[PDB]
Amino acid sequence: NTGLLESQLSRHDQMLSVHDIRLADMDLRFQVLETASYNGVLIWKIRDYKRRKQEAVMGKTLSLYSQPFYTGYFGYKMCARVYLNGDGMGKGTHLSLFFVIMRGEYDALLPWPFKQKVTLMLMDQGSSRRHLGDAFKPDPNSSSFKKPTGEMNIASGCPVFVAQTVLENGTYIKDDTIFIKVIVDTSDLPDP
Amino acid sequence: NTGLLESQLSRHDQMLSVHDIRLADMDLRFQVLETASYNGVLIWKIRDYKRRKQEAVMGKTLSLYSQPFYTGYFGYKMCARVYLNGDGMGKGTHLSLFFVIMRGEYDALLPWPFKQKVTLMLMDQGSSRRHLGDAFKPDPNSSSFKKPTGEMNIASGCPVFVAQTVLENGTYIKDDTIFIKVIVDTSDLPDP
Amino acid sequence: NTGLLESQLSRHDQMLSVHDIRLADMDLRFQVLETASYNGVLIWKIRDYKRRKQEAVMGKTLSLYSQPFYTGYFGYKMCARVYLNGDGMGKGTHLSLFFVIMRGEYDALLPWPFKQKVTLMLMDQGSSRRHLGDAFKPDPNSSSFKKPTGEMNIASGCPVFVAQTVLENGTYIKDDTIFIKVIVDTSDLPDP
Amino acid sequence: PYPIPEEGDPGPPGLSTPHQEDGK
Amino acid sequence: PYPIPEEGDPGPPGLSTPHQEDGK
Amino acid sequence: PYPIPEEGDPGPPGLSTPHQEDGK
Repeated sequence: NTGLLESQLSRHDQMLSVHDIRLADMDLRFQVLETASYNGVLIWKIRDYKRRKQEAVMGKTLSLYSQPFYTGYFGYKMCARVYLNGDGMGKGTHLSLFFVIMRGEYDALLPWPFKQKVTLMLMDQGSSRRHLGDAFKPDPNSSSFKKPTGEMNIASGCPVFVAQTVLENGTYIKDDTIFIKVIVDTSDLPDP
Repeated sequence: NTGLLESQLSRHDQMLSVHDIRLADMDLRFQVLETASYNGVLIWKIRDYKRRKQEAVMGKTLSLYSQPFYTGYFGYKMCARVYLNGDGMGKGTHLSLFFVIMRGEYDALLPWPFKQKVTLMLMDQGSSRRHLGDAFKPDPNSSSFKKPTGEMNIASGCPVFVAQTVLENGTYIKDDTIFIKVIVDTSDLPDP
Repeated sequence: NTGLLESQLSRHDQMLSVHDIRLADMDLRFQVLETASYNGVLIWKIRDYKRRKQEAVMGKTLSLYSQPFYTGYFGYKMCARVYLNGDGMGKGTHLSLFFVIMRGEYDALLPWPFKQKVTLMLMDQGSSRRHLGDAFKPDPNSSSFKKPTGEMNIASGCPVFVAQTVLENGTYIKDDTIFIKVIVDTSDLPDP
Repeated sequence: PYPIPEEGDPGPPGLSTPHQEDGK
Repeated sequence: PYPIPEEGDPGPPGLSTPHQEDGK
Repeated sequence: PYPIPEEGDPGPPGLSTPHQEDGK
């Protein structure tokens, strides 16, 4: 009979859930544009290590990324990727870490491939700051810093980095949390 | 009878569309505060040239603007305005380009009228970077850089710029897209 | 009977108001991340002085704060707090002003307690810029700049500042509006 | 070489001056 | 000339010190 | 001392080279 009354109801419910998705996406899509960094440095924050830990040694989760931080309002768009448990040459062994270039909107004008320092380093919120770190150079030959195709290329990085136990049994993890710092260049990079 | 049931329904539908507007405005209102530039430079991005083209030679659309980019967190708020087909002295002739000052919230403390360089220039994503450009000085006399009244003043700019064919038949347009760059000063502008 | 029809309706109405709250919070939560300042300076804007005035001399409202402005993408998170009518040593007397440190997400790595200049000063949009101001040093002893516990510590500041009448009867207030400027350091502060 | 012309929004021909010559 | 007083949030008179003299 | 290895996303063993030695 009044079958219309539900017809509308039903119409109202999805359009409704729609917003509960949009209004939702605008949630995570509020940190990026809030944890954003345009100078070249950046701090990837990670709470819930133990949890993050397991999910990784497990299989469900194992490949975290980070706030797309750029090297200046209209420049490169790079990012990091942690592997708590570790992969490639250290899956079980210990924590691995990588740098990475996404695809940008201004990314077109930029000179390719990449070529800038990157002191990605694990901090240390202990009381002495003896936080492990390291940087390298983008090698044109090996495909990983050349002008982007998809949205993010072969996350290049220095596998073996902070080793499990040394990281787990130390002064690096605090309140089940740790901070990472990648250091890209910029100078030897003609500003806009 | 149950005429209330629709009364509510109807009440639910507009309040509903309301959000589909708010949640919507917060969409475009997410690029500005995402393509924002506070150093003085800025990149106005434009995809869909052909489309943009026509609509302009047609009449529907002919007066694009850009991400309000400022000269420092609490400074001037300027912007650009492209005229694909062109106006004033080149309506048919060729592409025209302009700079422009909006009204800001901190815009009050600022010294008026305006007086800063502006190398607004058409880039070139070809393979040689021979991208046309040019700058000038704000002339107090002629009204266009004096403390704002409305929300944006008489968009001043250098009409004749990149000429149709030279732009259409070259290495400036790519993937039906082109990038523009206005260059304001700042130095000779007492930072906060 | 059709008691379900309202059951859904009712279900639709709160979930509905929910968004009218979320979509709402995302409103104020759009200025912060829009009036944001990461260099060390910042402009706290205040319209509706007269109104702001009363509510304060009244009791309803008397303790305004400001856009959490930081000293660099992943640094300290400080803020200001105006007391139009005034408190502590000048409740009735005249306008008081304070600086303040909130709790940050990167706030952990930071060195404590605080120790940076702060020329918080009342501007002057008159025609001569004779705007009162002043700065001091963070004293470790007295608890107010030491690594944060809650979300914002004992708002420290220089009570007696711009005096009522001098402020009310001058060239500092315009269009029932005034601008405040706190000046933190940064140099003697090892950048990331 | 000379710049600084003005907004050509259809209508007013100028206070008896407006123009711009280039494209050369 | 001297600064650095403190939050006057109604209540506690200070650990036996608080104040501020100026406005002159 | 040497860096610049590569993404270990499970699968391809490398074009006949990939690895990394450290953690020491």
